[PDB]
Amino acid sequence: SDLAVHRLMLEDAQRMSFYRKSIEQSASIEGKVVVDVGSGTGILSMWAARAGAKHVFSIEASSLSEFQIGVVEDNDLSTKITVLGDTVENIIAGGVANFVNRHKAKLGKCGVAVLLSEWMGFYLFHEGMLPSVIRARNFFQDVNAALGVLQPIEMIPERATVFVAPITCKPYYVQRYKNFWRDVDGLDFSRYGRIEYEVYLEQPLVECLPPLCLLHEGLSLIELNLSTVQEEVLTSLHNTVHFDLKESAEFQQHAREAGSEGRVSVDGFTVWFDVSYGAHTLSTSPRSPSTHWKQTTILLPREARNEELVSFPVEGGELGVEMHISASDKTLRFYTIELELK
Amino acid sequence: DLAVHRLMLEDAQRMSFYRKSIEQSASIEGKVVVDVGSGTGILSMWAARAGAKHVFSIEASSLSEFQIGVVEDNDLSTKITVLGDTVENIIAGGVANFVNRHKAKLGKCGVAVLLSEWMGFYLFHEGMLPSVIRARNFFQDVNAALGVLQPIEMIPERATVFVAPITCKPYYVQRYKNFWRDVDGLDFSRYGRIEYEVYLEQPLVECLPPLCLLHEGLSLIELNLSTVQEEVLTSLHNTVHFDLKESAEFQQHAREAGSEGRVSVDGFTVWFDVSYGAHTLSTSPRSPSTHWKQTTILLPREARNEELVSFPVEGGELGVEMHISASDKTLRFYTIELELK
Ligand SMILES: Nc1ncnc2c1ncn2[C@@H]1O[C@H](CSCC[C@H](N)C(=O)O)[C@@H](O)[C@H]1O
Ligand SMILES: Nc1ncnc2c1ncn2[C@@H]1O[C@H](CSCC[C@H](N)C(=O)O)[C@@H](O)[C@H]1O
Repeated sequence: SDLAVHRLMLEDAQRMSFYRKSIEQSASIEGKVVVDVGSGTGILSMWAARAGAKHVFSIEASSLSEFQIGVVEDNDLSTKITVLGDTVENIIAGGVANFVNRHKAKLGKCGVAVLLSEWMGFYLFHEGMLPSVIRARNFFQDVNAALGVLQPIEMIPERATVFVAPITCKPYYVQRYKNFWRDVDGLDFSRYGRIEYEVYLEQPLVECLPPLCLLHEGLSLIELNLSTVQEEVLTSLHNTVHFDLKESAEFQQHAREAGSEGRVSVDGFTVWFDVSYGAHTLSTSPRSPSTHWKQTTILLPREARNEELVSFPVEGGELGVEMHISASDKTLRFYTIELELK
Repeated sequence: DLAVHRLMLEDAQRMSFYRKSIEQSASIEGKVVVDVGSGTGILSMWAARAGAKHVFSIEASSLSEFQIGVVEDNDLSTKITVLGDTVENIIAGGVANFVNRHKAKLGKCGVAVLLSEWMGFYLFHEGMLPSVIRARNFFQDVNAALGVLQPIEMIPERATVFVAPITCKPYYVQRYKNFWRDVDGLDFSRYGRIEYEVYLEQPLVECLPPLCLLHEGLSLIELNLSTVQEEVLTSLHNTVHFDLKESAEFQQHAREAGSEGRVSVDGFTVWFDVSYGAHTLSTSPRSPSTHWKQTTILLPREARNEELVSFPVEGGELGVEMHISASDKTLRFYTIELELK
C-alpha cells in the first residue's frame, strides 16, 4: 500500500517525463556524485546512474529502502548506487565527518554535484517534504566544504512557482453533477444533483477542475529558487495578486453566457504549481495534462456563493486578493490557505 | 448519501435488469406496487411509467423528503406516495392501521408487486434482505385483511449465490506484473510481488479477470424470494463438488501448464445472480462489471506459493464446504468461511 502510492506517482507520465528529461539534460550528472533525497522506489537514483553518474546516494527513510537494495541489485547497479535507509535528519545528526568517513571511497576527490528530489506537495507545500530537502542541501554543502570542494550543488528541480486563479463553480457543478442528474432514463433527478453537490463542497477542495471554471488564466503568487530558499521562508508565505477581468479570454466565456444585463460571480480560487529545470517545466495547472496532484480549490463562504456577493458586469472588472499559505503546525509540512478580498 | 446512489444509478447492468423487469412485467399495469428501500425512487417512478395504479414508496432516510419533490418534478404525485419510515416501523403500526390510512390506494386488489434492490455483496453482506422479507410478509397480511390471498409478485423473484475455484496468476499478471516489469527499462518486478502479496493480506472485493476461473461456477445457495424467511439467513452453508476433469476453464490452464504440469488452486470467487422472468442480473466475472464486483477468498499464502492445492493436467475433483454466517443479529453483515474436503 506504500507501493500502491508509489505506483500512482510512477504512473504520472507528466511527473515521470519532467524528471527523465531534466536528468538527461544536466551537464552535472555524468562522472559526478548525485544525492537522491526521498528516493522511494529509487527511480531517480537509477536514472541518474544510467546517465553516467560516478556514484549515487539514495536516501529513503521508509522500509522501501530495504527492497530498493534488491531492485538496484536486480538492475545490476549495486556499485553505482548506495541506499541509505534513514531520515535525512538522522544522517545529518551523524555529522559531516562521519558521512565523509563512511563513504569516502565512493566520493573520491569529487564531492556532491547534484541533489535530486521530488518533494512537492499540494501547492508545493502541503504534505510535501521541502523542509527535508532544504536540510539536505545545507548539509551536503557543508560536506562539500569539508572536502574543499567549492562548486554549488545543482538542484533538480531548480525553481518552483505557486499559481492562483479566480473561479466560477458553475461548470464544475454542470459537468460533474447536473449533467448526470438532470436526465436519469428521462427522469429529472436534478434536485438530487443540487444536494450531492452542496454537501461535497462542505468537504480545501482537491480535484481536477474543468478549465472552463477559470475566470482568469492565473497569476504567480509565490516563486522559489531551490538553491537559496531557506526554512524561514516557509513561515511567511503570502502575497497579493490583482486579476484584470477586463479583456480576459477566460472571463468572456462566462460573460457571453450571462447576457447583456447578466453578472458573472466569483465562487473562489484554485491553486496550482509549476517546477522547472533547464528547458523543462512540470505543471499542475488545469490547462496542463492531469497529474496526481490535481489542483486545490478554496471556496468563498456559501453565503457569498449563493447570493453571488462577489460578481462582475459583462465588461469585467478588477479583482484583488491577499492570500496566506499558513503552516498549521511546526513541521512546515502542513498548511492552510487563507484569503481576504480587496 | 447521494454519491453511493449515483454509483448504483450508473451501474448499467443493474439498471437495465430492473427497467426491463418492470416494463415487461404483466402484473404492474393497473396494479398496486410497493418499492421497499426506494432511495431516489427510481424503481417507483419506473413502476408509475409502466401504468401502475399506485405506488407506495418506502424510504427510511432523509432522502425520502427530497424524493417527494422529485416525484413532483416528474409530475407523478398522484401515482406515488412516499412513506418516509423504516419498513420495521410501518409494520409495528399494525395491519389495520395501514389499511385504514391508505384504503383508497390499496383498492380492492391490494398490493400486487413488491419492487426492491436489496442485494449486498454475495447477496447477503451489507444487503437489505431481512427488511424485504418483513415487508413481503406484512403486505401479504394487508392483502389477507382485504380478502386477497394471491401471493405478491417479488422482483427479483429468485437469487443464487455461485462459487468457483480460481487461480490467482492472471490477476497477478494483469494487475501487477505487467506494470512493474518495466518502468522505463528498469525491472521493478520485485516491487510488483511485494505490492501484490501485501494487498492480499488487507475478503478480497475486486473484478477478477475471467481467465482466473478454474471452473464456470456452481450454485451454492438458492433463494425463492416469495418464500424465504429470516430463519434461513442464520444457517447458510453448503458443499459443492467441482469436477475439474470436465471443465473447459480448467483445460485452458492445463494446456498452458503443458503435458507435464500441475494446475494450482489459489482460492474461491463468489458472486450472485438474481432473476425475473427472462431477465438475469449477473455479477459473474464473465459478465459486464457491476458495483458489486466479485468477492474472493484466498487460501493461506503458504498454500498459494507452495501450491499445496494442485491438480494434474487431466484434472480431478475439488470439494469445498462454505459457510456464509451472520456476524451479528441484524442479519446484514456476514463473513465467508470455507474448508477443503
Ligand atoms: N525526511 C526524510 N528522509 C528520508 N526520506 C524521506 C524523508 N521524508 C520523506 N521521505 C521519503 O521520500 C519519499 C518521497 S516520494 C518520492 C519518491 C521517488 N523519489 C519518486 O520520485 O518516485 C517517500 O518515499 C518518503 O518515505
Ligand atoms: N429497513 C428499511 N426501511 C426503509 N428503507 C430502508 C431500509 N433499509 C434500507 N433502506 C433504504 O433503502 C435504500 C436501498 S439502496 C436504494 C435502492 C433503490 N431502490 C435503487 O435501486 O436505486 C437506501 O436508500 C436505504 O436508506
